[PDB]
Amino acid sequence: PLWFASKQSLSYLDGSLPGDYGFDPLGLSDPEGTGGFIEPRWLAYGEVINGRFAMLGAVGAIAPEYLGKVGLIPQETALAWFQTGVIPPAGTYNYWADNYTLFVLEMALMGFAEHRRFQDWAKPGSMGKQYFLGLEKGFGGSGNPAYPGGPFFNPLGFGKDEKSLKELKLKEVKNGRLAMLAILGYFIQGLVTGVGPYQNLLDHVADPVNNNVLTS
Amino acid sequence: MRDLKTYLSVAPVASTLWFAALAGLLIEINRFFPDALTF
Amino acid sequence: EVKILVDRDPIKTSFEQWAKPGHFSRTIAKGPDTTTWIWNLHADAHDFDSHTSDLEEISRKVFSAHFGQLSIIFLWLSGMYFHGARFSNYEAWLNDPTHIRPSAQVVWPIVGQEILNGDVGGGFRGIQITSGFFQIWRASGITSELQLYCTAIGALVFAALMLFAGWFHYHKAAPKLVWFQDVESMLNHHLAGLLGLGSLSWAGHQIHVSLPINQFLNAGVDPKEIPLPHEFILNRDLLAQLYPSFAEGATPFFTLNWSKYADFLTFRGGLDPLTGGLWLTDIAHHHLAIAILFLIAGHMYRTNWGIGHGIKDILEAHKGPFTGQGHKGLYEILTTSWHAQLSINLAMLGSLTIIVAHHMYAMPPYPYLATDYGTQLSLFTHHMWIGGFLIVGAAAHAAIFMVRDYDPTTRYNDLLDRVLRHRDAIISHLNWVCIFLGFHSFGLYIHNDTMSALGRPQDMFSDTAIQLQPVFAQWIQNTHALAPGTTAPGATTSTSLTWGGGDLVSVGGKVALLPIPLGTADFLVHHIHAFTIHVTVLILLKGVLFARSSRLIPDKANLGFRFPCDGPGRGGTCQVSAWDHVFLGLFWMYNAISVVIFHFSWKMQSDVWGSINDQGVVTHITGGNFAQSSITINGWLRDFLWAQASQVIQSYGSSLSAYGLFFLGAHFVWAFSLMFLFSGRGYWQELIESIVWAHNKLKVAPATQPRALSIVQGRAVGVTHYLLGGIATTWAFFLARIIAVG
Amino acid sequence: IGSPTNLIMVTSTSLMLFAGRFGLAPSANRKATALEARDSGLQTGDPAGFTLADTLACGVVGHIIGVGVVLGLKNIG
Amino acid sequence: VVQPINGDPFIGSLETPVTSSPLVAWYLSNLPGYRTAVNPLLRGIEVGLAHGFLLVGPFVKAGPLRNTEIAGQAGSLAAGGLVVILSICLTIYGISSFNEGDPSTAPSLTLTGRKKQPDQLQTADGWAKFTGGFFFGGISGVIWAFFLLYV
Ligand code: CLA
Ligand code: CLA
Ligand code: CLA
Ligand code: CLA
Ligand code: CLA
Ligand SMILES: CC1=C(/C=C/C(C)=C/C=C/C(C)=C/C=C/C=C(C)/C=C/C=C(C)/C=C/C2=C(C)CCCC2(C)C)C(C)(C)CCC1
Ligand SMILES: CC1=C(/C=C/C(C)=C/C=C/C(C)=C/C=C/C=C(C)/C=C/C=C(C)/C=C/C2=C(C)CCCC2(C)C)C(C)(C)CCC1
Ligand SMILES: CC1=C(C/C=C(\C)CCC[C@H](C)CCC[C@H](C)CCCC(C)C)C(=O)c2ccccc2C1=O
Ligand code: SF4
Repeated sequence: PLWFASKQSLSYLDGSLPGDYGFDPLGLSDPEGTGGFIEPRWLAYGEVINGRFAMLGAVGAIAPEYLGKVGLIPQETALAWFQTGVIPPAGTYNYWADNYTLFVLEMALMGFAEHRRFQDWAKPGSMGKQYFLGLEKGFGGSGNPAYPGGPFFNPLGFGKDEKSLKELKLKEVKNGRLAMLAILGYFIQGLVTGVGPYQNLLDHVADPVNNNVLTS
Repeated sequence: MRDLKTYLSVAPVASTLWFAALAGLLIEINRFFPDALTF
Repeated sequence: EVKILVDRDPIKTSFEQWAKPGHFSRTIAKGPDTTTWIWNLHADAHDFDSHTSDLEEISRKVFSAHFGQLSIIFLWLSGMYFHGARFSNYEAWLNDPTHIRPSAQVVWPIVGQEILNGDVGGGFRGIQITSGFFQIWRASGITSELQLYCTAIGALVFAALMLFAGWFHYHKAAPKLVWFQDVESMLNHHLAGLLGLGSLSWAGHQIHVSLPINQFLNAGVDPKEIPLPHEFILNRDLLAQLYPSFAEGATPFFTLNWSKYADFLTFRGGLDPLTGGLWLTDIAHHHLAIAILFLIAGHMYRTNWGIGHGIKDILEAHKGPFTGQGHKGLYEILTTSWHAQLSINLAMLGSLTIIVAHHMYAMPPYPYLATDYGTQLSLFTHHMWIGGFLIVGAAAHAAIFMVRDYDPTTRYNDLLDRVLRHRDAIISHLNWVCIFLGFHSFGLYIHNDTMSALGRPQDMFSDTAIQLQPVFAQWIQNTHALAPGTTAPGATTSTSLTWGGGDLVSVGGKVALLPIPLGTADFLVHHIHAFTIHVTVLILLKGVLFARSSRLIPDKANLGFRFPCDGPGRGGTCQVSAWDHVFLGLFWMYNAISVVIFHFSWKMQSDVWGSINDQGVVTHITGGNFAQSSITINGWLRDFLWAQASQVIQSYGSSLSAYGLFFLGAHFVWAFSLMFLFSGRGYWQELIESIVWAHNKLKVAPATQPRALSIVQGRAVGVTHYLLGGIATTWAFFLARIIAVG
Repeated sequence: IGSPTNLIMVTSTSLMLFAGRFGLAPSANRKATALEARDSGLQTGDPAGFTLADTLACGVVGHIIGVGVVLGLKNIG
Repeated sequence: VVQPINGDPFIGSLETPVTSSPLVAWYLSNLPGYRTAVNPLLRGIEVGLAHGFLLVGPFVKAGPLRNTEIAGQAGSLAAGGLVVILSICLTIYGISSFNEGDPSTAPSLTLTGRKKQPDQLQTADGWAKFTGGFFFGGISGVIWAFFLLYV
């Protein structure tokens, strides 16, 4: 199946790509004259990495909003995405640390993980080489930078054979794409309605005629 | 690094550093001992 | 198939070539035998043509060099915002702009130089600035040094980003040639992208920050008590109380009830009478409409789809009986010659800057700008010079295109060929009209001076004698004044108070703008402008049309663009090169712009600027003396130069004394330039021989053998010091005068 | 609906989309000179050579005509 | 439209709607100076008539007496004075240019290339008679304007 494909995008998207619908109306992954970050191997990785974070975000940016309205987490910890301290002028909350001190711990912890991850893309055999609390036994990657697996990233043994992994990669990709559109949805709905995403889902059921994108 | 040290020695670069150092020296002598007309 | 095409790691990043002066040039790279090497190294540094003949590799150099320039500008803006934040009286100036003098530079106490820290008000001591940054920051709603500090950090970041991109797009990902040649994509992305999304996004700031904050400033509330800009975004009711159109939000926009926004989007015209600048509601409505025009204009040319033109089609379709094939072949020329592109862009960018000079004085776009006579005289003069320099640059690269890129066998064009086929008819016609202009403009002054000297003021070209009234300009003035009620019904008042009619606007007892009268004197000085501009075009256009050949030098194009001459034969051939025409055109550009800015300074001080009374008795700075004085050369000598030079020559002992020193210094540099322009390198090389002998006698001769400057360098050095000394003299003369009396 | 301007906008939008779906205005597979057929390359689920960019083109121009007419009528009567 | 002059693309000129158009070529071939086979004396009389008549205007109306009652007489004398000096320029131009035996230095060919007799205006006597007509014509043309304007 081809989603608005062209007879020049089909020249390089050979189907051997998890989620290869042939969609490329601007010829971005064209292997002719690549360089920088506009590169075929790198763009697939960026699609996956952005897809994985969006899946965590699309759920997490609406989980306290959903769990709170029911009454499952305390009403003083259940928040909309844009009012947790991420955007102080829109909303703050007194965590165990300052809103800026937390970000230092974030970039410190996210640094180690995202730095080591980049070395398996650059030097695949690395990360398992230099000592690291013995944890380097499960940091050798797999020859695939985007699918390292091992005891840390595939501890249960999914993608057991060929027909299972490509069916798993194909579903893993399409979910991130919708979650990315969901992340995109939460953003514009926030600035135009001023209310949370799950509430926007509510008022479109309580009154679909008068609660719409055209009313705002 | 040795290429950089060669460039840092090129006429214009060595001149600004030399004259910058000179200007700082003359300015500070004039801040410490201003308005000297005799000597 | 317009696509991103880039080569990976073309040039290795290494200090190896930093250690090798002149590496870019095969001749220069071998090292100096003589001092002439030192100068050619610099003269050829940016002549990317002479480094490499590959058009792709030339384009990559100009691309990253552009990033270099953008880096420099951002760093320049970083310092401007940083000094406003750290060394200024901007916060004090917001409370009293009619009295406090903008200052954003403070000199350290050394060798007595503290005297340049002047008593400018606001409990501050510093140099009075005329760049106008304060009027900008106010119109942007900037209210504290904290906001300037953050703008300075952002400018510094953008400076690093631009520098990184330059190294990135030359050493890591360098675009291929065909990427640069996609002129359709570029035009679309600049119209819609740069011009369109720039004017739209700036309109957003004007709406949500600049309009509301200036309403509090103009109402009188203290800037420390004005709500921070983000509060007009977090809380719409703050906006709605100033403009009730925001109450309905973005709904009236989509329902085509645009007339609901008529309280913050207007078409008033004239000047905000309590601030002296254009209405900030007219300005915001300007950027709104302007942004729409560019977003749609960026859809004109064809790219990766069907709609749009190929620019080649539009060119190849325009041609007449007098022209033949017309614009065919121009698309190959303007996609293969960087100098042809640079000639047009310099021509238009220069012309546009001169317009910015006029429009910004007659329609002051910043609050409290019109009454800062020092800032406004500086802005008009600054942009005249910038404009005139860029224009003269157009002729050089037009001339450079004819020597290096013009090729009738590969890239023919019948329009260019048709002009080359009658260049003698063009240049002789421009020669005659210049002679006509000169006699019937400057000669009238000489008539007046001679008549006035003989005791015969009835025979002068004067408003009180033989009158030369500029009927056509007078007519246009009276037309625009009647436009708001008639031909422009939506307009409340005229676009400018200059438009001969209306009334007057004052700020703090100082006149901002009134109707500018145009009489006999304005007739004379306007025909001086037409004369001087014509001679500038005569020299420059002649230089490009005979850049390849002439009856005197049939193979001139083989001698290059920049060469001293072809020897004393043929009666003498000094300065036949197109480069020498640019050398001569700079002097005439200097001449023309000098009397333009003199025309501006005298008119404004005489008929516009001044102080208004309690009852409306205006006292102009020089009291209307322009009409009877500016019609003789003696009037400019006596009533303009001799009288207005008072301030600069008595500036010693006061904070304006640095203008005193620059006045004398620029006179010196100007006189020093004449040594180069009047002499010749043969004299100097022989002189140096005797000097070299003396060094040899003491075993102190350099192995880099001293040479006189080349013939061309002598000329370049001459015109450079001539322009620097000349212009700097007027700079020191203008600023001392206008800061002391404005 | 809520307004008669709704009638003017959908008219110009539908009429302009009409002028490009089959003909009487330049499409993405039909450039003009003073209409020469061509091919674009962006396939569609619309079998008339009517492309995705073409719906945006007429959709934008249909609004430019309409808004100019709507505000022209609104500023008169 | 724009052709090479007389079909020769290597002569230093062009043939344009200004140089050679049916109306241009007619009016220029009808001026007294391009009447190549007519008497040069009668050419100069028409030339002097037209110019001396024209010269009365600027002298009278702009001279140092333009706003007085002595205006018409002075600028007319100044107009005739300008004719006197111009007649000396025309005379010395001929004494220097043409000798008492030289043939006409005028073109002996036509636009189509046939041989005609050159304009004897370009000779010593042909010039002497032309400038003699200008002087007589210029003086009477000054008087004729002086006659119509202030009599
Ligand atoms: C006018 C200046 C200019 C131009 C014409 C280009 C042109 C190009 N760059 Mg480049 N670049 C620039 C400035 C410029 N750059 C600057 C300032 C930087 C420093 C940050 C870089 C860093 C850079 C890198 C690291 C890379 C390029 C690449 C490219 C190529 C493909 C770009 C593309 O569409 O990717 C798609 C573009 C994106 C995915 C970016 C979309 C989102 C970003 C953030 C754009 C937002 C910018 C926006 C105008 C700012 C608004 C701010 C406002 C809202 C407050 C192309 C030749 C790429 C390349 O080599 O291709 C072969 C590449 O890898 N550039
Ligand atoms: C166009 C930009 C510009 C200009 C013309 C100035 C000009 C000035 N600034 Mg300013 N400034 C700017 C940008 C600018 N600034 C920016 C962007 C910042 C923010 C980072 C500042 C922050 C700043 C501060 C904090 C201060 C000034 C001060 C001053 C004044 C004295 C400076 C002095 O003597 O330095 C001393 C001279 C030197 C340091 C030069 C040393 C000579 C070396 C040898 C040259 C090195 C050359 C080398 C080869 C190239 C190095 C490049 C490298 C940067 C990568 C002077 C009027 C001072 C002032 O106003 O005091 C009242 C002051 O205290 N500025
Ligand atoms: C440290 C980083 C670095 C290094 C090692 C190199 C190394 C090299 N580059 Mg590269 N480059 C870099 C950063 C770097 N580049 C950046 C940031 C850019 C963007 C502008 C470029 C753009 C670039 C281009 C466009 C070209 C190179 C070229 C070169 C080669 C020789 C250049 C040379 O002689 O430089 C020594 C040059 C200088 C020290 C000049 C100083 C540069 C700045 C911008 C001057 C600004 C001064 C400013 C005007 C103030 C002065 C005025 C006032 C004092 C009066 C060499 C392989 C050239 C090459 O390979 O061609 C054969 C070439 O054409 N590079
Ligand atoms: C965007 C504008 C632009 C650009 C990109 C260029 C680019 C170029 N020009 Mg051009 N030009 C321009 C504007 C521009 N010009 C204008 C406005 C004029 C009119 C003045 C000219 C006149 C001109 C001539 C006459 C010539 C060029 C040449 C060149 C080429 C070589 C430049 C070089 O290596 O110089 C290296 C740069 C220098 C050696 C700098 C010299 C120092 C300057 C002259 C003094 C500056 C004084 C300063 C403002 C005050 C500080 C004083 C203080 C230090 C005390 C290059 C393609 C040359 C060529 O042959 O092209 C192939 C050439 O002969 N141009
Ligand atoms: C004040 C000094 C001065 C003067 C008067 C001139 C005059 C002239 N320059 Mg010149 N020039 C100068 C400085 C000067 N230049 C300098 C310093 C440079 C170096 C950059 C140049 C470089 C330069 C170039 C490169 C060009 C000129 C051109 C011209 C001519 C312009 C056409 C014109 O107005 O003719 C009319 C003449 C005048 C207005 C001069 C005054 C005439 C008086 C007032 C009338 C006298 C009436 C009568 C004769 C009385 C005398 C009687 C007596 C015999 C008894 C003109 C002859 C251009 C040219 O030839 O174009 C045709 C041209 O291309 N000049
Ligand atoms: C001053 C300065 C600075 C700053 C700047 C800034 C601050 C900026 C900002 C900017 C911004 C912040 C911007 C924004 C932008 C935006 C935009 C541009 C948007 C657009 C939009 C659109 C285009 C729309 C669309 C649409 C339509 C049309 C319809 C409906 C739908 C929608 C809405 C989607 C710096 C530091 C650099 C430097 C120095 C100086
Ligand atoms: C396919 C199909 C169909 C159809 C569909 C429809 C009917 C639709 C339509 C379509 C559409 C519905 C489209 C439209 C579009 C639109 C657009 C695309 C728009 C745009 C706009 C804009 C862009 C605007 C902007 C602007 C301007 C221009 C001016 C100024 C102002 C503003 C900003 C507003 C049917 C069902 C039959 C069947 C099946 C198939
Ligand atoms: C005066 C001048 C001379 C001589 C002036 C030249 C030689 C300039 C000398 C420039 C510098 C001062 C030479 C020394 C440069 C060294 C870098 C100085 C090193 C010493 C330290 C202080 C840096 C000629 O070359 C001539 C050229 C053709 C037309 C007329 C002119 C012109 O009139
Ligand atoms: S004087 Fe100088 S420029 Fe003039 S010809 Fe002789 S050498 Fe060449």
